[PDB]
Amino acid sequence: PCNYPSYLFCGLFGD
Amino acid sequence: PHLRTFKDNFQTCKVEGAWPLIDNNYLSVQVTNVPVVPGSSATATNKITIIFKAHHGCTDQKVYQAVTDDLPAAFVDGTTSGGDSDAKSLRIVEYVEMHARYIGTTVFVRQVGRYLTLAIRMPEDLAMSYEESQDLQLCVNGCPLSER
Amino acid sequence: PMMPPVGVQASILSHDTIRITWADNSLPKHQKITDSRYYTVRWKTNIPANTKYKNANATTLSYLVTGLKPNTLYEFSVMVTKGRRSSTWSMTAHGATFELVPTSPPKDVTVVSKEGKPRTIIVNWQPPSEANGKITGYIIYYSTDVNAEIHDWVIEPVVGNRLTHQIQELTLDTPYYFKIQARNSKGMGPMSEAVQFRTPKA
Repeated sequence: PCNYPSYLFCGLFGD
Repeated sequence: PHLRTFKDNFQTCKVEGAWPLIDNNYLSVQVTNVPVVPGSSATATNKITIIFKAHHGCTDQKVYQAVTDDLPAAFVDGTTSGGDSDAKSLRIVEYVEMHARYIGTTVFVRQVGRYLTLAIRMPEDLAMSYEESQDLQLCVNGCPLSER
Repeated sequence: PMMPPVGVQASILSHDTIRITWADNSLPKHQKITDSRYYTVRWKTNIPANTKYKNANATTLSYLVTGLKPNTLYEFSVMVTKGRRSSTWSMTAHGATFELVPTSPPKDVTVVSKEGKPRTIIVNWQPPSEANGKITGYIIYYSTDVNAEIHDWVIEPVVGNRLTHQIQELTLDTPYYFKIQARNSKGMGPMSEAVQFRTPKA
C-alpha cells in the first residue's frame, strides 16, 4: 500500500 | 567530482566541502568532497549522508551515512529497515543498497579506492517535487557555474 | 548434548544499559543452581561494519550489559556450560537502547556565496558522528565579530533533516564566522569550532 511511471537517474563519482 | 544530473547533463565540479545533491520533500542527499591533493580543483567524495524523511504509515525518519573505510549495511540507529519489524517499505541490503519502495527510490553506494560513488533512481514527479527555497540541488540543476 | 537456555529477555534501563534475563529448562521450578554450571551471554549490533560479538560469563540467570551505544538495536543470546558439557546458543532476543544528548559537533562546516546573490551565503554541513538519537534541529550562530561572546552572535535555528541553509542581507567584502550545533530529544550537542568566510566584493 506504501509502494509508489518514468525514472530519473543521478550519479556522483571520481576522477 | 564528476556529476550526472537527473537532466542527463554531465559535469566536472569542484564543490569542496558539504553540498546538497538532493533536497526535496521526500529525501535529503548530502555529500562531502575533498581535493584529491591540497590545492587541487579535482575533488572526490569522502562522506555520503541520506535522510529518508518520515513518511506516515510507511517509515519513521531514517539516516544513512557512509564515509571512506566505513560503509555499514544499516542506518545510524543500527536498524536495517524503516518503521516496525513488519514494515519493509524502506530497507538496506549488502554496493550497499537502499530501497525506498514507498517513494519508488533506489540509492546505491560504494567505495571505489579511497572515495565514494553514488547512484540514485527516483520517479520524475517525486524528483521534481520541492519548494522554491530548495534551489541548490546538484542532481536537479547541476553545479553553480563557478564550481565548474 | 546440553539444552540451550530459553526465554531470553532484554530490559532497557538507559541509553547504554540493558539487563538480560533467561530461563534454563534443565533447572528446577524457579530457578535454583545446585551444580558448577555457568552461562555465557553474547551481544553485538550491526554498526559499524564487521563487528564481532562481545561475551560475558554469568554465575546466575541474569546479566547487566553496559557501555552500549544510544538509540541502537542489539541482539542477545545465551548458552550454558558445565565443565565438559556445553549447550548451543539460545534463540536470539533484541533490545534497542534509549536516546541520548549529541556528544560531538556537526562536521564539514562549509560556507559559500550564493550565485548571483553575493549578500546571501549558503551554509552546508554534515551531521555529528555522535548524534546519539534522531536530530530534531540544528542551530547556526554567526557573527562579524570573532571575539563576541556567544549570546551576542546572531541565531539561526534550522530543521534536523536538512544540511543546507541560506542567510540573506549580509554585508559584502566582510569576514563572517559560523558555528553550528545539533539537537535531539535529549538536548544540545557541542558547537563546531568557528569557520571564517569573507563575503565577496563587486
